[PDB]
Amino acid sequence: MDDIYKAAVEQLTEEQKNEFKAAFDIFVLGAEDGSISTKELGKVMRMLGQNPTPEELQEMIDEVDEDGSGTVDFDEFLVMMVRSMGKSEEELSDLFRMFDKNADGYIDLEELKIMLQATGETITEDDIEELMKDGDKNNDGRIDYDEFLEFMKGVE
Amino acid sequence: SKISASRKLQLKTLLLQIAKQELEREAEERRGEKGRALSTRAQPLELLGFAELQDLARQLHARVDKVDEERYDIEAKVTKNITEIADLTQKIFDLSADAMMQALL
Amino acid sequence: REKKKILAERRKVLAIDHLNEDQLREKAKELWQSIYNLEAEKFDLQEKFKQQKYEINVLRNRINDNQ
Ligand SMILES: [Ca+2]
Ligand SMILES: [Ca+2]
Ligand SMILES: [Ca+2]
Repeated sequence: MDDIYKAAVEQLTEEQKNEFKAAFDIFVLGAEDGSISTKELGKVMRMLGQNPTPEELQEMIDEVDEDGSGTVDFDEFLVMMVRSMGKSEEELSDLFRMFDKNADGYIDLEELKIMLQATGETITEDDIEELMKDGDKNNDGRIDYDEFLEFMKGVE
Repeated sequence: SKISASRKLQLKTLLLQIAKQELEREAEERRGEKGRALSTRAQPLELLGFAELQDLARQLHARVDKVDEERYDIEAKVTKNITEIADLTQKIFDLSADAMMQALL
Repeated sequence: REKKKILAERRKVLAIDHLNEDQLREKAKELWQSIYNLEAEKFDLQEKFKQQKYEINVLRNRINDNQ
């Protein structure tokens, strides 16, 4: 569900990346390292309608802490603001068969490659490279049923 | 990454856009496959001699008792398969933001 | 000369071999819709059975791949 959030960060209007960048410089009014820590997140959560626990505070930052600093900088803050603005596992199974054309129980490359060429869009060689290994998270060459779910989480 | 993560999402969103189409039409090659096989099996009636018409209703009366028995022994295979799926599925199973911008700007 | 056979083939006598021809003309139809509805249920019970062979074939792969 991660690389579905960088797609909202990539498509934020710069008229939105002003309001968030502004609301971030306020968010950090008082921080040394210039970034949201537990102190600055304590404030705007309880002074918004909560009272979160400091061991649970670090669990909202460490979800976007792609830096391990315990601090949510700006680029880590939009990833926080997109997690707060899918498709059912029963529906992705009836769709899992339309991929599996040979009806084996997997989705080897030539079954993914053909579903891609049917999209009407223009397909490249590098698109099918990253995508096949976005699902084949063990490089067996196929996307079993469990993988096809963690693959398509939240895909509208 | 060799491509943007918004094209990767644009492509993911486009595969499922035709998989429901490839299913909404698979459920139409099947809606017809029914009606076609529902005129080979249950050929519609057409009318007879008051007496030698009765030997047809008795053939229909026992046709049903044959059909609903054919329909049972396939049901008890569908039923026994549903029992096995849950027996299989249970095994494998064992293995804010908008409120912030308003209070900051 | 079976007890279950003599009585089974007797549900016809009691149900048809007894009355009108215009009751018959309006009964052989009702005795045919009952069949079309029964061979429709059999059709969907077949397509559903084919589908379960796939769910199990897939599930039979998952229980192994995840071992
Ligand atoms: Ca960080
Ligand atoms: Ca396959
Ligand atoms: Ca795999």
